[PDB]
Amino acid sequence: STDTTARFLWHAEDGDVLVIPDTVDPDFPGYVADTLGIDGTSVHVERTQTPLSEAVLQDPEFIDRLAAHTGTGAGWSLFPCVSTRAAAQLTRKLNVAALDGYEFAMQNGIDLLNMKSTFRRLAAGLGTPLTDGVVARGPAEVRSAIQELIAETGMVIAKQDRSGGGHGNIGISTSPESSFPGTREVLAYANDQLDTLADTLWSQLTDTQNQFITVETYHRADQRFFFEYHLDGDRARFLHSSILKYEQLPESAKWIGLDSPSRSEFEATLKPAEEFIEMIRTIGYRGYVNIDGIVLDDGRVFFHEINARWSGGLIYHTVAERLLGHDYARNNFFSSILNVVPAGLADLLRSLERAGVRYDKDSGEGAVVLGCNSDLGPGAELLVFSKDWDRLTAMKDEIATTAGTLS
Amino acid sequence: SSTDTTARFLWHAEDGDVLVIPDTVDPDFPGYVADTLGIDGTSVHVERTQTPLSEAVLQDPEFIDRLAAHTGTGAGWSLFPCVSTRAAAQLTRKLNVAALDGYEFAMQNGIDLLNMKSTFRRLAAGLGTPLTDGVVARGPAEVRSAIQELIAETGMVIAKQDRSGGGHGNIGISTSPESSFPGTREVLAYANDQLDTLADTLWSQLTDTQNQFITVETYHRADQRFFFEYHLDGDRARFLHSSILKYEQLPEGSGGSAKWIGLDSPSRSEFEATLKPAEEFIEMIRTIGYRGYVNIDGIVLDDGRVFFHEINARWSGGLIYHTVAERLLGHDYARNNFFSSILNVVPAGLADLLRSLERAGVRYDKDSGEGAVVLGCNSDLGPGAELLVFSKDWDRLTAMKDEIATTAGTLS
Ligand SMILES: Nc1ncnc2c1ncn2[C@@H]1O[C@H](COP(=O)(O)OP(=O)(O)NP(=O)(O)O)[C@@H](O)[C@H]1O
Ligand SMILES: Nc1ncnc2c1ncn2[C@@H]1O[C@H](COP(=O)(O)OP(=O)(O)NP(=O)(O)O)[C@@H](O)[C@H]1O
Ligand SMILES: Nc1ncnc2c1ncn2[C@@H]1O[C@H](COP(=O)(O)O)[C@@H](O)[C@H]1O
Repeated sequence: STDTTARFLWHAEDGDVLVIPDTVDPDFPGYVADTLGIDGTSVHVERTQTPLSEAVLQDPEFIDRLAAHTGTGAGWSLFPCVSTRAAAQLTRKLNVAALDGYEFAMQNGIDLLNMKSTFRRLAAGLGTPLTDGVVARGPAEVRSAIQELIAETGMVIAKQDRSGGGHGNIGISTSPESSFPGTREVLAYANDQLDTLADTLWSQLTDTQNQFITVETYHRADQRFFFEYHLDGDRARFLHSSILKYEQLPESAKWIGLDSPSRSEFEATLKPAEEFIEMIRTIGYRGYVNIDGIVLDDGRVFFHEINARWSGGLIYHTVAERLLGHDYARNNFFSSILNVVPAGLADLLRSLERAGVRYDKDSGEGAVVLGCNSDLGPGAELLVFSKDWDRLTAMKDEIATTAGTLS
Repeated sequence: SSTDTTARFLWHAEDGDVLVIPDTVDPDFPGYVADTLGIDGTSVHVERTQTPLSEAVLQDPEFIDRLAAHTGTGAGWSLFPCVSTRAAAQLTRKLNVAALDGYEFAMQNGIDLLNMKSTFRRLAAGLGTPLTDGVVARGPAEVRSAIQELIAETGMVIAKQDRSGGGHGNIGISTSPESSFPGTREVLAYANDQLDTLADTLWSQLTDTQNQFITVETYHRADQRFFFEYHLDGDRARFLHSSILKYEQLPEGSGGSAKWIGLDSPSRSEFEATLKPAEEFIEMIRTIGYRGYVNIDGIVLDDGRVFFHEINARWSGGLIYHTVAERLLGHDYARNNFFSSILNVVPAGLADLLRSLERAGVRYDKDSGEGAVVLGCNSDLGPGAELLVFSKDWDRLTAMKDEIATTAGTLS
């Protein structure tokens, strides 16, 4: 059915392999490879019918599947989303390019990072800015932390320690007309019931491996942004910045898309995030990492986490650079729609044509398909380009009109 | 009415200080220390708590008030905590005492993220710090394949609790009895046909709710078992001392574990391959932001290889040794001096213990800066009473030691 993984096909060059647990719209590779201007027939897709997990990566059936392509391993490398211990061993076993930071990974190092607990710890000691927070160690400590952090704003967040996308986050409100981007539920504050309120907070966001909870002052932000980086033994190249776009608030806020150069890239954001990033470079992580953060109306800057993995808009950025150019951000803007009424790639391309906004190499304007049927923003996932923000906004509203969204 | 293991830290005391102990001090022991030290004894007080120094007590309103009574308005005062927990940092605030350096780091129990064995394997492996082959084991099957792969090189694997200390969480695995395992509690023979339950025996006993990691490593025989202690501030990571870790000598018996019995300081393990890597590792943890005392353990191989085992963001053991050394012989004491502790003297009343040294001819002579001093009269630090011996000469100091063992007996 779904093709939420097909999107990573845009990372592809001649000779490459993609691995998906999903399906591909039969047309989606040729289309992607025609757009990317590469030899479709020189590009492979190896499907599993079960999720892409550690067990798979260790599984030699799985392993020899890849060894068919890599054969000797010479001139082959692995391009993992999460530089896991199995992923390193997979480079070991295939005789493939050694993973960078191999040893950090072999000690499951990339899993200390990708904890919200580790983040605050690291950012307190370093001085990187943080909302007032507590790394909760149990329901008792969860109860106190809300009794204090509720007061500045009337708003508080509770994050499961290992999690992504805003999925392990519950908010705490003193006002039903407060909206919480990056939460799942939102529960109302209640002085007379907080022992019970931290209970439901404990049981829902802790398990056997995760016994730390974070609880922060939630702040209403004027800019919800993040920065994605690439790391090696020499440097951390700043890759890009984007905007976490939310909605579901009419008078809780679900994620809906990403937007191109963030309107948030000054020193007070770049410099503290860059310093933190390098310290992580120092402790060993080799690869892509991104740092979430906000900017407030008054001006205070805050950071939430690093995820040592593909930001999830890395694909957006790759696409832009492969279509528009290394420096694309200077004169271009991209933006992403989800919940587009899904359909065949053919039926998708026609509405984009019927709307007048299909990607068009001449202008550098228009939209491309990253999935006809995905779960991430359940719908078809599009990416749209424009030298002009206002044009981009019209083009999207057309794709609404012509192709159809779901509410 | 029991152990005085806490009483050793009276030797940090200066004028007007307060030491907090859950313990029992020989009622003569304070005055002996201040005396030997030269402090105004009636200035230093000792506040006995009837419970361990738990986070709840640091937060106990009566405990803090009883601390306020001495701290006054905080002005002049600082906290001198072994472990900069969160409750520690919060104490300095409600007593108006000077802020704990690294406050925010502490406020996030950073200290606790450090101090995990798994953490150390991770950071060092990322940094480059020499490690022994090993694995952060997420479960018992992992433990199985680790013991299976890691047993060969030396025939000895070690297995440790993620958050523990004093060699209490380390379980040895041996393919031969006649294995000496410094830094472990028990040693188990590795059979092939019982590597199954081996692995789940270790898993079940070295984990709990809050710990789902077990460290598994190649255990090496070693020319020297050392560590280096540092002090940390915003400006500099500060080298304090190096020290030799002394473990029990087993009569080549089918027992494996060698208990820890003492500490020799001006160590013979300070060169390029131990210092500089350790240096690099310690600076980064200053980058991440720990503030205070920390130490890094390590071994040097018969063939000259080096490996580091862990850091502890807290007082090492030998910090009181080093301290007292500084206070009695001076800052740059390691140039011309040596010291060595003892853990297993027959415990005794202070007067008697002081008789023995005199009888042995080695009670610390202020005039010559030579001889021994009591650190506790009945401590459970390993064995029993703890003493610390000084000399400008290595052989003389040893000769003083067995004099003491002859004179005051030992619990071996
Ligand atoms: N776990 C511990 N065991 C024993 N003593 C401890 C422990 N943790 C802290 N202490 C003692 O607690 C005291 C902390 O010092 P504190 O109570 O703040 O006043 P002070 O520093 O001694 N006096 P001053 O700094 O000169 O004004 C020191 O005596 C430490 O030795
Ligand atoms: N893999 C190993 N190979 C060889 N010797 C080891 C190994 N691991 C530990 N040791 C030795 O055993 C001791 C055990 O201490 P360690 O492994 O650092 O944990 P620990 O008990 O927490 N140390 P500490 O808290 O300072 O008492 C070390 O000081 C070394 O002497
Ligand atoms: N833990 C994971 N989370 C998300 N995607 C994953 C994960 N593991 C594997 N994948 C998929 O497998 C590829 C990268 O593998 P990995 O490095 O294990 O994330 C991408 O196609 C991902 O969609």
